[PDB]
Amino acid sequence: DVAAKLARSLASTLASSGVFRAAFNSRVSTPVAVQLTDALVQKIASNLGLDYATASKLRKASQAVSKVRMGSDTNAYALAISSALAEVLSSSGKVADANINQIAPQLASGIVLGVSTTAPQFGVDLSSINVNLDISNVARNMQASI
Repeated sequence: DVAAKLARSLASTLASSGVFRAAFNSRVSTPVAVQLTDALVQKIASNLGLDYATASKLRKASQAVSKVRMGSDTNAYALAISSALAEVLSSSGKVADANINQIAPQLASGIVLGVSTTAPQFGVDLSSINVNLDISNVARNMQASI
């Protein structure tokens, strides 16, 4: 399915992002990871211009993150978030084979930007990362993943 392809490629791309790895890793506590994901899905909806109903379903990513055990690696969080988002977007008619190559990098870029605009609310320091460059790299990393 498109959802499986989208989830797998997005997860690999997120795990390659310096911003994403700084926020989601073996040290983040679950309450923080969930609250960060809550804030993040609001940015995803704005960064992708999603309608109100689909936007409401994005919170499934927060529920998925809540089930990840603390101490799990970046890729565990990437997979939890990506599977939830891919399922929502496919089941809501926002992605198909005809446009997955467009949606996938747009979604990954919107997530990296969203994390960069929310992680400092939880004390995550991104000062050592060029966020502009990390977003710039999403396309090449997605090519590698997809």
